[PDB]
Amino acid sequence: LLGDFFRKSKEKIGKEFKRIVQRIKDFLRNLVPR
Amino acid sequence: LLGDFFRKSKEKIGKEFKRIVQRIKDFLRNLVP
Ligand SMILES: CCCCCCCCCCCCOP(=O)([O-])OCC[N+](C)(C)C
Ligand SMILES: CCCCCCCCCCCCOP(=O)([O-])OCC[N+](C)(C)C
Repeated sequence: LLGDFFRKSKEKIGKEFKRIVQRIKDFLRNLVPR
Repeated sequence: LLGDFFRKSKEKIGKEFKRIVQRIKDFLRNLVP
Protein backbone atom coordinates (compact mmCIF):
# COMPACT_ATOMS: atom_id res chain seq x y z
CA LEU A 1 0.00 0.00 0.00
CA LEU A 2 3.16 2.13 -0.10
CA GLY A 3 5.21 0.06 -2.51
CA ASP A 4 8.08 -1.57 -0.63
CA PHE A 5 8.28 1.16 2.04
CA PHE A 6 7.17 0.92 5.67
CA ARG A 7 7.09 -2.87 5.78
CA LYS A 8 7.20 -3.20 9.58
CA SER A 9 4.70 -0.39 10.15
CA LYS A 10 2.32 -1.74 7.51
CA GLU A 11 2.60 -5.18 9.11
CA LYS A 12 1.84 -3.85 12.60
CA ILE A 13 -1.20 -1.91 11.37
CA GLY A 14 -2.39 -4.96 9.44
CA LYS A 15 -2.13 -7.20 12.49
CA GLU A 16 -3.92 -4.83 14.87
CA PHE A 17 -6.72 -4.36 12.33
CA LYS A 18 -7.09 -8.11 11.72
CA ARG A 19 -7.43 -8.57 15.48
CA ILE A 20 -10.06 -5.87 15.95
CA VAL A 21 -11.97 -7.53 13.10
CA GLN A 22 -11.48 -11.03 14.51
CA ARG A 23 -12.60 -9.97 18.00
CA ILE A 24 -15.69 -8.25 16.58
CA LYS A 25 -16.46 -11.46 14.66
CA ASP A 26 -16.24 -13.48 17.87
CA PHE A 27 -18.56 -11.01 19.62
CA LEU A 28 -21.07 -11.34 16.78
CA ARG A 29 -20.98 -15.14 16.92
CA ASN A 30 -21.75 -14.88 20.64
CA LEU A 31 -24.56 -12.43 19.86
CA VAL A 32 -26.13 -14.43 17.01
CA PRO A 33 -25.11 -18.11 17.07
CA ARG A 34 -26.05 -20.32 14.13
CA LEU B 1 -13.72 5.19 16.07
CA LEU B 2 -15.21 2.23 17.93
CA GLY B 3 -16.30 3.91 21.14
CA ASP B 4 -14.21 2.83 24.12
CA PHE B 5 -13.17 -0.56 22.71
CA PHE B 6 -9.73 -1.45 21.32
CA ARG B 7 -7.93 1.43 23.02
CA LYS B 8 -4.46 -0.11 22.74
CA SER B 9 -4.95 -1.34 19.17
CA LYS B 10 -6.24 2.04 17.97
CA GLU B 11 -3.32 3.77 19.69
CA LYS B 12 -0.93 1.37 17.93
CA ILE B 13 -2.50 1.99 14.51
CA GLY B 14 -2.52 5.74 15.08
CA LYS B 15 1.14 5.77 16.09
CA GLU B 16 2.40 3.66 13.18
CA PHE B 17 0.35 5.83 10.82
CA LYS B 18 1.78 9.03 12.32
CA ARG B 19 5.27 7.61 11.81
CA ILE B 20 4.64 6.69 8.17
CA VAL B 21 3.26 10.19 7.61
CA GLN B 22 6.22 11.77 9.37
CA ARG B 23 8.71 9.92 7.17
CA ILE B 24 6.76 10.87 4.04
CA LYS B 25 6.82 14.51 5.14
CA ASP B 26 10.57 14.31 5.74
CA PHE B 27 11.23 12.86 2.28
CA LEU B 28 9.02 15.52 0.68
CA ARG B 29 10.80 18.32 2.55
CA ASN B 30 14.14 16.97 1.30
CA LEU B 31 12.76 16.66 -2.24
CA VAL B 32 11.39 20.23 -2.29
CA PRO B 33 13.26 22.48 0.20
C1 LIG C 1 5.51 10.09 -3.59
C2 LIG C 1 5.83 10.65 -2.22
C3 LIG C 1 5.81 9.56 -1.16
C4 LIG C 1 7.12 8.78 -1.13
C5 LIG C 1 7.18 7.86 0.10
C6 LIG C 1 8.44 8.08 0.94
C7 LIG C 1 9.53 7.09 0.56
C8 LIG C 1 10.86 7.42 1.23
C9 LIG C 1 11.02 6.69 2.57
C10 LIG C 1 12.44 6.85 3.08
C11 LIG C 1 12.64 6.42 4.53
C12 LIG C 1 11.62 5.42 5.07
O1 LIG C 1 11.69 4.18 4.37
P1 LIG C 1 11.10 2.84 5.06
O2 LIG C 1 9.60 2.80 4.89
O3 LIG C 1 11.70 2.73 6.45
O4 LIG C 1 11.76 1.70 4.14
C13 LIG C 1 12.20 0.44 4.65
C14 LIG C 1 13.53 0.05 4.01
N1 LIG C 1 13.72 0.51 2.61
C15 LIG C 1 14.10 1.94 2.53
C16 LIG C 1 14.86 -0.22 2.05
C17 LIG C 1 12.54 0.25 1.77
C1 LIG D 1 -21.50 -4.68 16.74
C2 LIG D 1 -20.00 -4.72 16.94
C3 LIG D 1 -19.62 -4.40 18.38
C4 LIG D 1 -18.20 -4.85 18.67
C5 LIG D 1 -17.78 -4.55 20.11
C6 LIG D 1 -16.95 -5.70 20.66
C7 LIG D 1 -16.11 -5.26 21.85
C8 LIG D 1 -15.08 -6.34 22.18
C9 LIG D 1 -14.44 -6.10 23.55
C10 LIG D 1 -13.01 -6.63 23.58
C11 LIG D 1 -12.07 -5.66 22.86
C12 LIG D 1 -11.20 -4.91 23.86
O1 LIG D 1 -12.02 -4.22 24.80
P1 LIG D 1 -11.73 -4.40 26.37
O2 LIG D 1 -10.24 -4.58 26.54
O3 LIG D 1 -12.69 -5.44 26.91
O4 LIG D 1 -12.11 -2.97 27.02
C13 LIG D 1 -11.51 -2.61 28.27
C14 LIG D 1 -11.88 -1.19 28.71
N1 LIG D 1 -13.32 -0.95 28.96
C15 LIG D 1 -14.00 -2.03 29.71
C16 LIG D 1 -13.45 0.26 29.78
C17 LIG D 1 -14.00 -0.73 27.68
